[PDB]
Amino acid sequence: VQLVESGGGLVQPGGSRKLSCSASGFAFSSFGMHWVRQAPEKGLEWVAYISSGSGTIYYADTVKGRFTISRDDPKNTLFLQMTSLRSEDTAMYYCVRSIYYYGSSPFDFWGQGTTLTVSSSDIVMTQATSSVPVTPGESVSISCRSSKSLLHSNGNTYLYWFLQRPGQSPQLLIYRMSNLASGVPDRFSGSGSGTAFTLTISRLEAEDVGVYYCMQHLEYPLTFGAGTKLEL
Amino acid sequence: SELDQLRQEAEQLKNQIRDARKACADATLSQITNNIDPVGRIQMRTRRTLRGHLAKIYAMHWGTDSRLLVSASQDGKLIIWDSYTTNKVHAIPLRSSWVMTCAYAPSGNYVACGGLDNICSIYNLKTREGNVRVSRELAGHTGYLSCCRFLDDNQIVTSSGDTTCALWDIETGQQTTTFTGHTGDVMSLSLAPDTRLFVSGACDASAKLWDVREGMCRQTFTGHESDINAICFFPNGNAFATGSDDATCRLFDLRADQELMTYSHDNIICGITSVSFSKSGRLLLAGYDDFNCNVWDALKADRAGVLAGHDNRVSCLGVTDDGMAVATGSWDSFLKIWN
Amino acid sequence: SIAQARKLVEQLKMEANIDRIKVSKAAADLMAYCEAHAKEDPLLTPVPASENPFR
Amino acid sequence: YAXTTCTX
Amino acid sequence: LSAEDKAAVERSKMIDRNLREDGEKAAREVKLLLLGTGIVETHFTFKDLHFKMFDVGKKWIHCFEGVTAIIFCVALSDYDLMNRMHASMKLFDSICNNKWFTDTSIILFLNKKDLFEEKIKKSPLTICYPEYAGSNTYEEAAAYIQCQFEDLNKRKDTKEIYTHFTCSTDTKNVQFVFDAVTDVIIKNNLKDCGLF
Amino acid sequence: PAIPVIITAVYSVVFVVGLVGNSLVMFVIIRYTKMKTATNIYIFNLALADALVTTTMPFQSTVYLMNSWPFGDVLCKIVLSIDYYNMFTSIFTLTMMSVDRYIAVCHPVKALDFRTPLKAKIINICIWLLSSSVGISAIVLGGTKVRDVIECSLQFPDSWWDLFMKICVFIFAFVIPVLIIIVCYTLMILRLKSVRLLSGSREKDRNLRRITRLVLVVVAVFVVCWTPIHIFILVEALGSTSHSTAALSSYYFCIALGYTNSCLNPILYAFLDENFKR
Repeated sequence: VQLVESGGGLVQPGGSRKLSCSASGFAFSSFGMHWVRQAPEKGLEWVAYISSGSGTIYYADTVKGRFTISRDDPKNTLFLQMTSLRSEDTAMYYCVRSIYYYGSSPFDFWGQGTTLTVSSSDIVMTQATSSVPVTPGESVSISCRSSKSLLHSNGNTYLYWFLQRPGQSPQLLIYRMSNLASGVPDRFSGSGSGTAFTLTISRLEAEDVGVYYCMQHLEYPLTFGAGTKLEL
Repeated sequence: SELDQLRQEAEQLKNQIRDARKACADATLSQITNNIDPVGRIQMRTRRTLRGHLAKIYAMHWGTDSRLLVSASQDGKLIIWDSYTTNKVHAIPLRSSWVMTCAYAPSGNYVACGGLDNICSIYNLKTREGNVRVSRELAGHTGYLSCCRFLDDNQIVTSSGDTTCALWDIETGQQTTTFTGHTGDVMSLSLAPDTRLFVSGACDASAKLWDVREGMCRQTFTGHESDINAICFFPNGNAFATGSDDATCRLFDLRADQELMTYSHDNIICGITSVSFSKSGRLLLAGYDDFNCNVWDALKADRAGVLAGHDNRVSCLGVTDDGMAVATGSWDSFLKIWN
Repeated sequence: SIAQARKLVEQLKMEANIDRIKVSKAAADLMAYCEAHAKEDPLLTPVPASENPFR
Repeated sequence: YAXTTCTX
Repeated sequence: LSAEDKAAVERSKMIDRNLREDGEKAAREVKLLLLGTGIVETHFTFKDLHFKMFDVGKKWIHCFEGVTAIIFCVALSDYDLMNRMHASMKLFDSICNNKWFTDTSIILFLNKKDLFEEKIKKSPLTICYPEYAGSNTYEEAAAYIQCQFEDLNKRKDTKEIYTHFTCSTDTKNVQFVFDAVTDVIIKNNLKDCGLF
Repeated sequence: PAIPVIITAVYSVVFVVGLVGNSLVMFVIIRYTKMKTATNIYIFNLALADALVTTTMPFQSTVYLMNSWPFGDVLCKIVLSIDYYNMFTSIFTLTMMSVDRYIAVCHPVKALDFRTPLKAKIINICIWLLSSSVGISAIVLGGTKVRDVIECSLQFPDSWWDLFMKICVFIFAFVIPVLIIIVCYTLMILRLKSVRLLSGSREKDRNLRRITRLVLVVVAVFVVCWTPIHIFILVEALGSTSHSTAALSSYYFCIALGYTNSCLNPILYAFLDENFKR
């Protein structure tokens, strides 16, 4: 129930740093763990994944060969060792827990995030709409498109809807379509097929403002979209 | 003088009951279904085999999604399996290894087990912590717990070796209703599809139909000559079937208050450990002590008897709600899904 | 004892006065249910590959 | 045996 | 397979290795049934064998077909106190004539040796069991009781009845159970070799 | 005094019996019995080694038909290495079956921590590799030498290494397995003679007699099959020729006795096995 980040700060280019994340309040060894960036004015981007039991470790192509993700299970800690840093790597890093079985709810909890500044094929997920003005009490529809079909032969469509409030970590709303996450009110609904995807909010309230993101989980370089901003 | 009058009143009540039974029966079910198409042969096959263990497998249970399965074994393990992919979703250690029954909640959030410890343990599957935690330990039975069935995520019904059934609230932890009237150890329950009635079978060679929200025995069925080990409702909720140690299955009707069918054979004298119907009736699947499951035509005589692959006796068997699969657990530490 | 004898005198006296239908039309209703739902019984009519296939 | 060893 | 499907398979494999580790740990253990709410489980260890005694005291006997042995305890002095010996021999007949218990060994402890020795000097057996037709000495009456218990076994070619007498100032009362369990393990090993 | 073609009938009969028995054994372990026990792993490995011995004796038959080697040098090296390798692995699998049974009887508490299919796999892999050493050593040292005729032998430089090879084969192929099997089964039966649960009665004594009879059968088959072949080899390696003729021909029959072992291990370890009869 808690993921607290540490590290961060100002680092010279070509240097190295050691991001750490302390996990508490849940069975840490049973969870796969993810590192996800956010640029100072841009969207979310996936960096690294380590499985439960450290069997499978996957990286993004941007940070491959320079980043190393590890975990210390008996002391409940995730690690990201970043060597040969670049000016593209100035970002705020999030640690995400992710559980995997039949009917699970992955990417459910997000950490607070830690910021570092460095001084001076893949599925494309498209959100063609941004900066949508809106008043409370009105139904809102947010669209998302995918380069290839997200429907597997299992009958599952792996698209995930997250919300990021101002000054807050992303919060999982929808994990598979028409599967609402725990603690989410029953006015968010998800629909779509193949390429097309839609999140609808029936009776909009003032706490629903922020940026909405769609992510795919069909292939391992997990990709987000430039989210849609809902403001009053 | 009181004992003689009591015996006379009991004798005349039983005689009036038997006289009502005799006038109730005019034509048997065999005389009606003697002119319908017989089911020729069922050739079931083991599609999946869930393995990895050595301890004998006691009672199993299915999910309402016909996908997830729960099995209890003598090694103190409750394993929740995904039957499509053979993956084990969950492994739950038990405080007592002498588990005799298990149940899966209709919502899918809870499992239950119990046995020689006289406790019904309720485990939560959906926790923020990430692991399965014991929700409750229902205590109060003075004998071993033999069967448990969920009505919802609030109430459960249990049978025990103290000749007593119970209906519990799983938040307060207290017996809401206590069902008494059996003279032997009750070892089987079956809940009705509408969950307003249930039926139980005991060591007294008797089955009893109980009302849940009224707390009294509606009917008593006296069939078999031996201990009734298994019991199961018909899909329409108006009939039930019983398996016993006399190597005989029996189909009774609730409204007629009488026995209709006797599923017997002259090759083995092995008792019945488990019975279940199919989605439409017509297939009474009975597991025996002879390492085999026989498939009976519910309106006729034997049809398949085809479930032959099991090294030891079939301890348990269940049918999914969509009727696609039949899962049998035996004492060879193996679960097999048959279709 | 005396309390057990009193409860045996009390008894239930309610399973006798119930409404029983004939066995014939109960059996007819049972086989009518079997005939009505026979199309949606996968264990009666075989299927090529429904949910548990093989290689 | 001898010669001829053996083939084998 | 999808990404989440492969991660689920990895979780299943981890559960597999945990189950195998628990099974390897539990393969040493020996389960004994003590005869003579719920169960009373007592766990101890002797010579790299972990013994679990389940104190429980015809319907609950169907949950015990995999036990290594049955420790049947009899106090002899109940001959001098409804006779308890008749109930004991009826229970021994029930535990030996079971169809599913035709290969389970029984360790027969006969306690109260000093009390029976003290009570046999003044009270003879003819007041309770006059058909034995023997002497009133300690050894002859003890052998008569032991053979009367042992003759109740039918078809003594698969299982063996182990008769021991309780002792206090030693540890041989656990060594007898150790020897009987060793013989049971030897027979099970020959069963696993496909050679018995 | 001439037995020219009955030896070919013996080779054909041994071929048919060995192929049928081995095909039945791997049919059982493929279709019926799972590899979840160590004894199944040992039975399967012995059946595979016996079938691999079986594959080479038609080549022995065609050498013993007409006195030549109508195959290449690479085939000579392959056949020689396969022959030596499979003889060693069959012998070591019999020896390890004996040691496994001795451990199961005389060391019963430790057997629960030893008679694991993982450790059976480890022991089998070690046996296979420690025979692969001499298998590649026979790849590197084989060949053919022109005599007239062509022999399919081990090509030593210039010889004295031949005697050393025969002594090494006789020591690590006959003496050590016979003494290990004798000691293991002797101590096994001696321990089993003082077991209360397996002796005493009539049926229990019948079971002990049956076990001891099978033990003496398998040891006697091993000694009878592998004695005269090794004895004749060492006599010819430490003698001064002979009158040729039958003194060569019965040698062919001696070789047949070795293949007799491959005809009886499926019988003596699967047909007489208790788990395979159910």
